[PDB]
Amino acid sequence: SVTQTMKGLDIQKVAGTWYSLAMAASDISLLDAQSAPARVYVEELKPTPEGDLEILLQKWENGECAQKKIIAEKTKIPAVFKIDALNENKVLVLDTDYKKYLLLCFENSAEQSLACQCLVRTPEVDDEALEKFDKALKALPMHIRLSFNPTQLEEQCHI
Amino acid sequence: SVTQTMKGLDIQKVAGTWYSLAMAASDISLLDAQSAPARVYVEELKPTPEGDLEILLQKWENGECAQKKIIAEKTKIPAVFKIDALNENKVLVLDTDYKKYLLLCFENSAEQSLACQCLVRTPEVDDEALEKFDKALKALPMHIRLSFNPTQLEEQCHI
Ligand SMILES: CN(C)CCCN1c2ccccc2Sc2ccc(Cl)cc21
Ligand SMILES: CN(C)CCCN1c2ccccc2Sc2ccc(Cl)cc21
Repeated sequence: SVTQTMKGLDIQKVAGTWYSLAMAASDISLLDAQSAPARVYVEELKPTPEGDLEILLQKWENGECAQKKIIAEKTKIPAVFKIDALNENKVLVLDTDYKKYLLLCFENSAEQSLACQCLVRTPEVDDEALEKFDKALKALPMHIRLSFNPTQLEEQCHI
Repeated sequence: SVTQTMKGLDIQKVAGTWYSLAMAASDISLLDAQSAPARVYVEELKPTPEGDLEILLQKWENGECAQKKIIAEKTKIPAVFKIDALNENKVLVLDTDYKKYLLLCFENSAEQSLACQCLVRTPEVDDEALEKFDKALKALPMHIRLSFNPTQLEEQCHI
């Protein structure tokens, strides 16, 4: 369970282009296949004026790379947003420098499905951002991790 | 490319029961699906009197958990065995204490497919054996890692 958040977060400053450089999850089944439920590739983060967080992403669904937009609503905690659905889902922002890397996790309640990503601003392998990611995950019950190469990061659905 | 071998290896002492507690590989495609080519679950290591290494394992193939045996022949290097096939495949033993953990890698030539496992003697999560595994992998170009839980380790094909 995630007890690492970004103190002092300014969300407006996370807007723009992102790349899902690596991903990790609590169960193998969340990331194993091409259409696994947590295999989501972030494209853009779009904070709303009201301080909500629109997420633009790609997902492989029935043989193809589909585009999706979801909205995570603000909460009392600056680093935590809620996607109301069949479940209470939370987006947690763990850490960021705004200009290079952002670590975030998604979690529901059930047991608890948890997936986290290291997002970066450019199609480049950032070893320092990846160290910070592994550091964060040491405290979490993860059983699968994937990372993409720069070629893949320029393809839809990282193919 | 693997430049970590077990100095002083006595193979005869690796015989018996093993469990594939974690696995890592150079390409996502080698481990991603249930029937991915490197998704192999070790059952037993059986050194031959002549110093070859028989490997008993399970593999999910066309909807089912199949049993297989393969033979890796000795070489001039005690820690390196060869499986002659369509490719020159090597089994490399990186480290072991014989009684708890064994790290090993499999590699071919092409680019180079590489997969490594942390094997343990019991259906138990060995954090020290897993630290040694991550340490070993730091030097290798891995892009997917999986680890199993004790329930899974007692099921065929870790289902
Ligand atoms: C789009 N939908 C298939 C998944 C949305 C919810 N979602 C999520 C929620 C709870 C646990 C794990 C995940 S994976 C994930 C990765 C990226 C994003 Cl942006 C959202 C999620
Ligand atoms: C049985 N066959 C599907 C795979 C045999 C060769 N094999 C292998 C070789 C070169 C690169 C990667 C691998 S994965 C693997 C994992 C365990 C074992 Cl024991 C062997 C292998």
